[PDB]
Amino acid sequence: TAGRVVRITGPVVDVEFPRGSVPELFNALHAEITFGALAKTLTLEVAQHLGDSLVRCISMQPTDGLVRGVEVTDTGASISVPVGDGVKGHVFNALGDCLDDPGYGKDFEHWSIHRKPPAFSDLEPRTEMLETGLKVVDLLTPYVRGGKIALFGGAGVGKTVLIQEMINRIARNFGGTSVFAGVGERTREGNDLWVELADANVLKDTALVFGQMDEPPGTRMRVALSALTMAEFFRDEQGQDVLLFIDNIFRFTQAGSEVSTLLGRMPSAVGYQPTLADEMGELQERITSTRGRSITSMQAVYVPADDYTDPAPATTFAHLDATTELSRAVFSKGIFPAVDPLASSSTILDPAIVGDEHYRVAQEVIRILQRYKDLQDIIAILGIDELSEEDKQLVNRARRIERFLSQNMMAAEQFTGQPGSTVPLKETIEAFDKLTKGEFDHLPEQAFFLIGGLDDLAKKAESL
Amino acid sequence: PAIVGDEHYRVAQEVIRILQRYKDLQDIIAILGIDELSEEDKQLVNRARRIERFLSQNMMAAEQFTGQPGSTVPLKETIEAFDKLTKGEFDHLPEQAFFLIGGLDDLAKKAESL
Amino acid sequence: TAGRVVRITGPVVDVEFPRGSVPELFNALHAEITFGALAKTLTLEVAQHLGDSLVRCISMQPTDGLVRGVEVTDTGASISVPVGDGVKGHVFNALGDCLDDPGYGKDFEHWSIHRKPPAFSDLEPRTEMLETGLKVVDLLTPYVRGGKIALFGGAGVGKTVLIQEMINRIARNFGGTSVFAGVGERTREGNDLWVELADANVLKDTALVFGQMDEPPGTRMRVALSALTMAEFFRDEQGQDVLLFIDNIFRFTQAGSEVSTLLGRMPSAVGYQPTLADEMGELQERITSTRGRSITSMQAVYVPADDYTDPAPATTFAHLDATTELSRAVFSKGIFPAVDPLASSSTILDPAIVGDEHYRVAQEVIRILQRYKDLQDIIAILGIDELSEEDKQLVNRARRIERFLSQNMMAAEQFTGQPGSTVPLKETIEAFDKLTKGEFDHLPEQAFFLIGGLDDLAKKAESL
Amino acid sequence: AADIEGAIEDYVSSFREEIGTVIDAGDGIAHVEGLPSVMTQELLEFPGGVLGVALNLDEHSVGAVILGEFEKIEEGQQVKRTGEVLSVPVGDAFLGRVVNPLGQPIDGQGDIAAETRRALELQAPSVVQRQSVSEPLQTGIKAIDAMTPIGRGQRQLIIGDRKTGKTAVCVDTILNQREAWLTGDPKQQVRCVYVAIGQKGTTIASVKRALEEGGAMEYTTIVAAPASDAAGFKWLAPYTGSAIGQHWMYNGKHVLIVFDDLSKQADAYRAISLLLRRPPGREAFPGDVFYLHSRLLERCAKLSDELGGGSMTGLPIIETKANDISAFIPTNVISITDGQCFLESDLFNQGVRPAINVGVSVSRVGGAAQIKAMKEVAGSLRLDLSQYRELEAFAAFASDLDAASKAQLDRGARLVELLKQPQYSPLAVEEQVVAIFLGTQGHLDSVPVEDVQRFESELLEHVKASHSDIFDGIRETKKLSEEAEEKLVSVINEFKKGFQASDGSSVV
Amino acid sequence: SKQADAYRAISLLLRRPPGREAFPGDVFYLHSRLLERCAKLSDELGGGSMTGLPIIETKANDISAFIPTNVISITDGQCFLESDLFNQGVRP
Amino acid sequence: SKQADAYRAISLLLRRPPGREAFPGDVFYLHSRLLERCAKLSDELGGGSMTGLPIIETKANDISAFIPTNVISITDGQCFLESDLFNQGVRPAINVGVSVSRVGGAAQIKAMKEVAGSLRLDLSQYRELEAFAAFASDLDAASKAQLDRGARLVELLKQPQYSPLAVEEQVVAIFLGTQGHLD
Amino acid sequence: ASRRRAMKSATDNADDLIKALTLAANRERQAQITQEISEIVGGANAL
Repeated sequence: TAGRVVRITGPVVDVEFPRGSVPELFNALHAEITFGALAKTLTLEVAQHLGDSLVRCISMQPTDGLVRGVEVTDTGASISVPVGDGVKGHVFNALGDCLDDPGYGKDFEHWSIHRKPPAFSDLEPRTEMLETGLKVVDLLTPYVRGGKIALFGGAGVGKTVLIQEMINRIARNFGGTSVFAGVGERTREGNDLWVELADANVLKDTALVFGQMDEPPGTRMRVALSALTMAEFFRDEQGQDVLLFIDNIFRFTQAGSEVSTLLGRMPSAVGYQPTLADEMGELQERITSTRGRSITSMQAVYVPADDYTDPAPATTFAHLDATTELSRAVFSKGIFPAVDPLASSSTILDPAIVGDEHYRVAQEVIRILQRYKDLQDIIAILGIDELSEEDKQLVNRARRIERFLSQNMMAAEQFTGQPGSTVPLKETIEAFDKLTKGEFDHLPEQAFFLIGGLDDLAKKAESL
Repeated sequence: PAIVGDEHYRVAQEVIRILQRYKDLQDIIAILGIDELSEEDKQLVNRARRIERFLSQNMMAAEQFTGQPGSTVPLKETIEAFDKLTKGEFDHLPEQAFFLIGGLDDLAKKAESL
Repeated sequence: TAGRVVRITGPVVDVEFPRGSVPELFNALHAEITFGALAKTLTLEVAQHLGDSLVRCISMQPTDGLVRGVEVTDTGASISVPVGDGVKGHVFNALGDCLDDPGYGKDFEHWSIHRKPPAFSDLEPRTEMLETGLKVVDLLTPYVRGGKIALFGGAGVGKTVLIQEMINRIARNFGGTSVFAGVGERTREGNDLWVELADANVLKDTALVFGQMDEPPGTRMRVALSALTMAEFFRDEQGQDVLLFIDNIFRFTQAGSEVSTLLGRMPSAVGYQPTLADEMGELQERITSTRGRSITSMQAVYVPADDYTDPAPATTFAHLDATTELSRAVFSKGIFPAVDPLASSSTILDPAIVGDEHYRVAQEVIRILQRYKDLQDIIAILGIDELSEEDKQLVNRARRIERFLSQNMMAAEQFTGQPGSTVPLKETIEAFDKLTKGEFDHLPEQAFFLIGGLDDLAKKAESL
Repeated sequence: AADIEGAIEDYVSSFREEIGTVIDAGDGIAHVEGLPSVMTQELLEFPGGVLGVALNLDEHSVGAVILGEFEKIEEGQQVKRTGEVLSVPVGDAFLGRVVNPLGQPIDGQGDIAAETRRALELQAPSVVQRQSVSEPLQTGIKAIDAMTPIGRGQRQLIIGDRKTGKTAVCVDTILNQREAWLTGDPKQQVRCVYVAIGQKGTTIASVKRALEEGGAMEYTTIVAAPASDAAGFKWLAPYTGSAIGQHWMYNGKHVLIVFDDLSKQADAYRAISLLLRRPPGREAFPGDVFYLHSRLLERCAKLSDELGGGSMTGLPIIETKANDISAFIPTNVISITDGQCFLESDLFNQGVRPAINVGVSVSRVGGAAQIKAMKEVAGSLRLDLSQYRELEAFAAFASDLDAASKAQLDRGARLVELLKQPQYSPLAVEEQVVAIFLGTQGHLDSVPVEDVQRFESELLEHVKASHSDIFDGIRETKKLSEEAEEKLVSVINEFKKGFQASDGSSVV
Repeated sequence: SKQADAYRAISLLLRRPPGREAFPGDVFYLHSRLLERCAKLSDELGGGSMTGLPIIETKANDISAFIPTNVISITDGQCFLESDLFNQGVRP
Repeated sequence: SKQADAYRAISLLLRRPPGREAFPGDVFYLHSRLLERCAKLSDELGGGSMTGLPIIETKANDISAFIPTNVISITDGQCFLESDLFNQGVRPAINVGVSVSRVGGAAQIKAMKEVAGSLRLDLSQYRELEAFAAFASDLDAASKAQLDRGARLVELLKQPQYSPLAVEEQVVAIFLGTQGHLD
Repeated sequence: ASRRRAMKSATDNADDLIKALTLAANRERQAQITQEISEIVGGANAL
C-alpha cells in the first residue's frame, strides 16, 4: 500500500506509489532516515505528479542519509501546524514542531498550511495611518494600520535592524497578537529577537516561526506559509487584530527558484522559476486583511545585486501599501536608517487621508531632495559656487533634510551608543515644514545628523 | 619593505598614491582640463603626468619599430629618479622630455635637446 | 495521399505525410478549421523536415480551432501572390488575397514569393542616380536607381505625404509603378493609408500589401517578399521602373526572430535569429536593377533604443544606400517635404558619381546649414543683433537656402490646388550655386517657400 | 510493408462524448492523454469542477493549462472536453460588476444576466471594416487632451515606472466619462472596462471605491484577475475585457478598455509557456509574445457606419523597470500602440503630476482627436513647452537672457504649472479649453508661478458659477467663437482684480 | 568565490541546469549552509563559539554582484577593502 | 566580420552553445586557421608568399569589440580607417597612432624609409597639437609652423579613389611635404 | 572671453563623453541581453 523512493537529487525526491494510492498535490509524505546521528523522520511535500504513479517531492529536511527504495507513507493531508492562543509565547519550525520544548504543539488544533486567500467580496481598502515615531517613515512613507507594509533593500543595508525597530515600536504598545516569520533570515538575528522579546516581556503575545537559511529549500518555502497560517487563525477564528512580521520574504521565491530546475521547470528571466508571480501571488494574497479583522503585515524584501529591476522585487512591489526602500547609496553616506526618500512610497500619502499640512510638507521635501539628486552631478564636477543663489540655497536645505531624515533608533543602541528616540508625527511635520522654508539654514549641517526631533536638534546645535 | 627595503617601498607608494589621485581626478580632467582643479591637486597632476610619462622606456625590442637604441636602468637609479620626481625636483621640465627615455642622465640630455 | 496534423503549439504545426508525399520546404499547405465561430482555410508554410516523414510548419493564420489528425493538402508550390497590372489599385494580405473584394485576383498569374535574386552577370556595374525631381533630394541626398533608401519618419512629420509624392513622381515622370509593403502595419494607419491614397487618386497606380499586426509572425515575415514579388513582376515582365516602399523593415527583422524562436532555433546576439543577415540578404539583395530596369526602395527603419549598432539596424544599414530623415523641427517651419538637410545623407554624394559641380554645391549648402544650425542657439538666446555683420550675412543666406529646399509637390496638389512642380537636376544645381553665392539676398524669405525652381522663384518674387 | 501503412491509416481514421485522463500534473499545467478530437483552445473540464484550455497538442498528449483551484487535480482524473473554444458571456448586465476572466461575478452580488456569449478569439475588424478615428475620447487630463490627444478608436500606451500615476490617469479617464454618460445619447455615452491583471485584491477594491465615489460604476465593468488567481486567469483577463468590450463595440456603443498591466499579462503568458516546455526567446518570453499583445490590442478600432459605427479605445498600461523603455515588452507595446504617454518618476517627484513627459510622449493620431476649440488653443502649447525645455538651463541667468526669450522662460514655467492637476479631478473639455487658453493667450503672464494652480481653479469655479454661457457655447458648438472669446477675456480681467497671491501683491 | 566556482564546475559536470550567472540554483544554499553553521552557543552547550571570516573577490570592484550580495546577506558585516583606498595610502 | 556572422549562424543551427557576443568558442579558430595560411615561404619551399588584407567592419569604432580584437591579435598590424576623418574628407581616413604595421619597416624600400622615417611621428604630434590649439588664442611661431606643416602633410597624404601611385611617385610626393617644399 | 572659450571646450568634452558613454551603455545592453539569452537557452538545452 505505501510508496517507495525511486530517485534522489538534492532536496528533490521522486517517490513511486501503487496505482490506486497516489497522494494528492501538497500532501506530506513521511520517509525514515536510519543512519547514525542523521537518523530522523523526513517530511516530503508532493510538488508534482510525474505520471506512472510517480510523484516528485521537495524535502522539508536535508536528504542526507536517504536511501533509494526506502518506504514512504502519505499522511493523507497537507503539512499542518498548531494554531490557537497557546502558540503565543513559543518558537516553532516550518513543520510546526516547537524548538524550545519538543512535542509542545501535539495536542493543539492543527490547520493545513495550504488554503485559498479570502474572496474578493471580503476585501476593503485600509486607510488608517499607523504612527511609528520614525521621522522618515511617518513623513514620507506613512504606514497603513491593516495594510501590507514592506522594507525593501539590497544585501546588508540594515533591513533586519529596521524590522527589529519596527517590532519594538509597534508590537510593544499593540493590544492584539503578533506573529514573526523567519524566512531564510540569519539565525543570529532570530535569537537576538527571541531574547529581546523575552526581556521586554512582549514574548507572552508573540508566536515566532523560524525557517532560517541553514534549512533546505523545502522548509525555506513552507515556513512563510506556516507562519502565515498562524496569523490567518488569529485573524479568522478569533477576530483579534494581528501584526505579521516576515523577514525575509524574498527567500520564499528564492527557494522556489532553487528547486524549480530539479522540479523540471524551465528557467525564466535571470534564472527564476516561471511560476514566480503565481507562487508569490498565492502567498501574498493570503496576508491581506478582510473587512472587520486587520493583519498589519511588515515584510522585509531582499533585492538581489541591489537591482530594483530584478523580477522578484519588481513582482513584490505590486502587493504592498507602504514600501520603505533602503539603499546602499544612502547607507554609504552614514544616513542610517538608510531609507531612500525618493524611491520609497505609500498609497496612504494623499491629502484626503493624511491631511494637507502633512501632504504639502512631504511633497516639498521630495521636491527638494529630487532637485538635489538632479544637482549632485553638477556639484561633483563644476562645484557648488557655480550654481544659482536659489539652487545653492536649495542644496544647503537638501543636505540638512537628508541628515534630519536619519534617526537614532532604539534597535541601533549598539550601532550608535546613544539611546533611541521616538518623534511624534506633529513634531515631524513641524520640523520639516520649518526646514523646507529655511528656518534652520543658520544651524551647522552636522547638528541634524542622527537626532530625535527639534528638542534634541536644539541641544545638539548648542553643543557644537 | 621587508623584501625591497624601506626606501624602494616608500618611493613606490608615493608614485602609486600620485597616480591614484590623478586617475581619481581624470573624471574632472576629461571635462574641464587641468586648470579648474585646486592648486594642491594641480601641483600633484603636473608631477603625475611627468611620472606617468617617466614610467615609459626605450626598450631593446623597440629598436625594430623606432630605430632608436634600447636603454637599461639599474634599480638604484630608478629609485633615485622617482624619489626626485615625487619630491618634485623636475616639475620645471616639459612632459615631452620624459617620453621613451632611460634614466636621469638621458632625461637631462633630452631636456637639453628641447 | 494528403498529410495529417499531429502536433500544434501556437503558430507551429507539425504535419505527418505518407512516405513518398513529403513536400519540399517553403511549400504552402492548406488545413481546414471547421468549428463554426473560427472557420478558416488555415495556411501553413513548411519550415523544416523533422525526419520520419514529419514536416515542421509555421502557420500563416491563428491556429485556434485546429484539431489533431485534420487533413492537410499540399499545394505543390510556395506561397504565391497574384501578379499583373490588375494588382494595381488593390490591397492584399501577405498570402495574395484581396482585402477590398475577396476572391479578386485568383484569375491572375501567380508567382511564388521565394525566388532567387538576379544572377551576378545580369546586375548593373555602376550606380545610376535616380532623377526624382525634388530639390532637396536631388541635391543633398541623391537617390540611387535600384538602391534602398532609409526613411526615418515620425508622427505627423508628413511621411505619408512624402510617400504620396514619391508614388506620383515614379508613376508620372518614369512611367513606373509603386508597391507598398506594409510589414506589420497597424490596422488603423493601414486603413488611413488606404483611404488617403484613394482620396489622392494615386491608389490607381499602387499595389498595397498589408501584413497586419493581427497576424502570427509567419505573414509579418512573408509580406515583404510578397510585395517584392509583385515589384519583381513589374520590373521583369512589364519592364517598368518600380518603387517598393517597406514600412517597417525592422518589423520584418523582428518577425523573423519570432519565427526563429517558434521553430526552436538558438537565438543569436541580442536575441535575433541566427539566419538574420542571410534572410535580410534574401530580401534586400533582390531589390536591384537588371537589364536597364529597376526596383528602387524606400524603407522606413526603426532603430531600437536609438542604437545604430544593434544587430537589426546594423544588418539593415549594411544594405541601404541613402538615408532620408524627416524632422518636426523642420516641418513646424512649413518647409515641406520636411527632409532634414543635415541628418539625411547619401552614399552617392561624391564627385565620382555626381558631377564635381554637384558635389561642390551640395558641400557648400551643407556648410551654410551647419553654420546656421550652430548659430540658432545664439539666435534664440541672444537675438540676431548679437551676431557680427558676416555672421548675419551668412544667416540671411542660410534662411533663404533652407526655404528654397521646400517645394510645391504633387502630393500638395490635393489641398492647395496648385500643380506640383518637377525641378531638373541641372536647374537645381545651378539655382543653389547662385543662391549660396548670395545672388538672391535681396528677396524676402516668403519668396522662397514652396517654389518649383529658379524661373518660378523669379515669377513669385516679382508678383509678391 | 504496404499493409502496415494501410493499417496505421485505418487506426488513425477510426478516431456520447470523448474522454481523456490526466497523466501529469504540476505547477498549473495538466497533461491529458486521449481526447483525439480536441481542438486548440478548447475548454476542458476536470471532475472536481475545474477548467483548462488545451493550449498545446502533442502526438499523444494535450498540454492543458489550468484556470483555477489547481490543487484539486490528480493523475488518472477523467477529463471531458466541452464542445467549445474559450468563450465568455457579454451584455449590458456587466455594467457596474466585477468579474473573473470567465465572466463569473466575483463582487459577491447576484448572478449576471448574460445577454449573449462571444468566443475570446474572434478576428479583429479588418482594414475594410474600420473608419478614421475622427472624434475625441476626452480624458479630462490637461497634459493629455492638449498635447497627446486620444480619439475613440485609438490605442494609447500609459507607459511608466511603478508609483508614477498610471492607474490614476486611467481612473481619471474612466471617471471623466460620467458627464457624457448622463446625456442619454449613445453617440456621446462612452462605456468603460477596467481589466486588472495581477493586481492585489485590495488594489482592485480601492479602484472600485474610487470609481463608486465618482459614480463611474453606472457604466464601468471591472475584469479582475487578482494575483491570487492562476496564471491562466492572468493570461485571459485582457481577452475577457476585450470580448465584453467588443460586444458593445459591434452594437454601435463606444467603449474604453484599460489594461492594467499588460506587463503582467506578458509575465503570466511567459509562465504558462515555459511550463509547457515551449521554446524561450529574448527575456525568456515565447516567440509569440508580440502576437499575444498585437491580437489583443488591434481589436481596439473604430468601425465603419455599416457596422453601426461603434468604437473601442485601448489604454494599455505597462510598468517599465528603471525607466527602460527599450526592454522587450515596452518595445513591443510601443510599436503596436498609436501613442505613448511616457510617465516618469523624476517628473513625478519634481511636482509635475500627472508626470507626463511631453516632448517624448506622442500621439500618432494627432489633431484629428481634438475638438476645433482645443486645436486653436493648444496647437502653440507644444512649441512653447519645447522652447521652455530648451531654455530651462538659463533659469540661473534670467536677467542676462534676451527679453524675447525671457518672456518664453516665464511663460513656460506658467504653462508647466498650468498642466499640473490633482487626481480624481478630471476637467470637462469645456473647462480645459479655458484653462489652456489662460496660458497660451498669456493671461497668466502677470500671475506669480506658485499661485497659477489656485488662479486656474478659482477662475474655472467663477466662470462655471457665474458665466456658464462661455462653457455652454464651447460645448454645444465645439469652437471657441470670437464673441465667447471676447467675453472670456473680459471675465478673466474682472476676476483677476479680485484674485490675491501668496505674497499678497496685486495682479495686472 | 573559488568555492562557488568549484561548485559550479561540479554541478555543470553533473549536468544540473545552471541558474543565473551560470551558477547552480542552490549556490546560496552552498554558502548559507556553510556560514550559518558558525555561531556562539548557549551555556547549555558549553558556551563555545565559531567565528567565520569569509573572503570574496569582487571582479572589477563592484559590491553589487550576485555572489558578493549573497555572502553580504548571509554574514553579519562587511569589511569592503576598496583597491582605490589601498593605493592612496589608506591601508588596511 | 560577415564570415564570423555566418559561422555563428551555422554553429547556432548545429546548437553548439555560444560564448562571448553569441559567437561560438572557436570563432578564433575560424579566423586564425584562415589567416595563418598567409606566409612568406623559405627558399626551401619555393620562396612564394601570400599577403592577407582582411577587412573588418567595426560598429561605431568599437576597435575593442570581440571580432575586431580576435583579428587584431592574429594579423601583423591594422590600418584603422576612422569614420570621423572620412566625413571630414580625409580619404583614405588612416587614423595614425592606432594604425600600425609590426612586420613593416623591414620590407619598406630604402628611399621610402628615408623620406617617411619621421612622418608617422610628425603626423601624430600634429594631431595632438591641433587638438590642443583649436581651443587656444595664439601659439609660438615654431608650433604654428609645425601646425601648418602638419595640415599640408595631411593634404599631401589624401588621394582620389582608383588612383594608385607607383612607389617611384610616392617617394617624390612625400619628399615634397617632408623636406618643406609645400611650406 | 576665456569663460566662453573654456565653456565651449567643456561642452564639446561633455558631448564626447555622452558619445563614449552611450557607446558603452549600448555594448553593455547588448552583452546583458546576449548573456541572458545564452543562460536561458543553456537551461533549455540541459532539459
